[PDB]
Amino acid sequence: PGLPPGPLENSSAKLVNDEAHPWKPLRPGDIRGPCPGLNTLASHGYLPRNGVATPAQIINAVQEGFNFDNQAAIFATYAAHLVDGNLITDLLSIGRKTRLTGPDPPPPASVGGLNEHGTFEGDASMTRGDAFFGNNHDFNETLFEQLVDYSNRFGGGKYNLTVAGELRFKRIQDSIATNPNFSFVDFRFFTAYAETTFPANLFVDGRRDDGQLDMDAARSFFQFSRMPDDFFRAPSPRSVTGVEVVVQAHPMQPGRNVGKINSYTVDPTSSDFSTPCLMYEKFVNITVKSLYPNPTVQLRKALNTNLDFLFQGVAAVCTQVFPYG
Ligand code: HEM
Ligand SMILES: *[C@@H]1O[C@H](CO)[C@@H](O)[C@H](O)[C@H]1NC(C)=O
Ligand SMILES: *[C@@H]1O[C@H](CO)[C@@H](O)[C@H](O)[C@H]1NC(C)=O
Ligand SMILES: *[C@@H]1O[C@H](CO)[C@@H](O)[C@H](O)[C@H]1NC(C)=O
Ligand SMILES: [Mg+2]
Repeated sequence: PGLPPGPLENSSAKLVNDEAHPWKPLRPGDIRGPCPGLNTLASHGYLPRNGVATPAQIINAVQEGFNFDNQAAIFATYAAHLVDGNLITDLLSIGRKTRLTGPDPPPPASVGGLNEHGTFEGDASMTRGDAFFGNNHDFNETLFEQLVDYSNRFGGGKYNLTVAGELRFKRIQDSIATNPNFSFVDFRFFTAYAETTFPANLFVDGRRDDGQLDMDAARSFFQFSRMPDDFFRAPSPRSVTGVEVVVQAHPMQPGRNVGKINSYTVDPTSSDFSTPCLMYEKFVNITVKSLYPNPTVQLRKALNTNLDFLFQGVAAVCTQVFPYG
């Protein structure tokens, strides 16, 4: 494993849809997944265009192409790699499971790519459906039209944090009413709120950086993995700034439906925004450990290295935990 890249030496706004990074359509076999950010980076060649990359490639791409901040890039990338990537080959698919990540570790590890439900990906996504409905990764036109509708009703036609606050809650209520397996606890509880800020913070041209995303740009990223022509990245590093506005609109407790629709039951063992270090500890002690309960020597070494890297991204002042000693 390579060391996590450091922050950008020069984090100014600049043209990122440039001659060295043209958009190209998918070739047969090219993988795209539930993340429009990574999808766009792959479709512009900031990441390998086949959608399989190393963690260091992913961190460099999100920083260079979008100005995602270093700590957020490290946390998200190593969390995804630990639960969805191949720790021996250092490869992660940004979408479906593929033999391109190499020989698989033993069960119960899945190495299922970012499409794997319940590890990183989860319910109440904005433009992707819940896994229970058949497809947790492809762009959904009905769901995007609802994002456009909420942008028209709360953002004057643009997506901003006010729209994020309303749409986030709508998608939660929709999942409670229709997905008997809806889960909204721990890691997904955090990412569901965080990801609603990214279109306002990172898909808005950095020469404006006004938090107002137009629907042409929104469709370009969410559906076609394509930067607008002449797109300038954000003018400074960021990730979740403004997530407080989304939470404040409709504060929620972590929980899940319990096998039936309209059965949302709070989980008092879940972490929440008052316990960010618990989210990290449960991710390592329960999610990662459940995939790798008794690893052999080479896997244990790779796990420990990637867990050290994950810890570098932990933003709360937290204590590191060591599931393999
Ligand atoms: C740094 C590494 C990253 C990783 C590992 C990652 C991974 C993911 C995954 C697995 C999802 C699916 C969560 C869900 O079920 O909705 C997701 C969603 C999302 N990501 Fe990323 N991502 C990263 C960076 C970024 C960046 C840099 C951007 C923007 C420039 C971005 C924008 C988004 C958005 C907007 C969503 C929500 C999609 C939706 O709900 O319709 N991500 N990401
Ligand atoms: C998209 O989402 C809508 C609304 O949840 C759902 O009815 C539909 O089956 C999904 N799939 C496609 C391919 O549109
Ligand atoms: C979103 O846009 C609406 C309409 O322009 C505005 O009232 C609201 O303050 C905006 N929210 C932001 C910028 O967070
Ligand atoms: C995680 O495991 C460590 C021991 O490795 C323990 O000290 C810590 O309390 C655990 N955290 C949880 C279960 O949240
Ligand atoms: Mg999802």
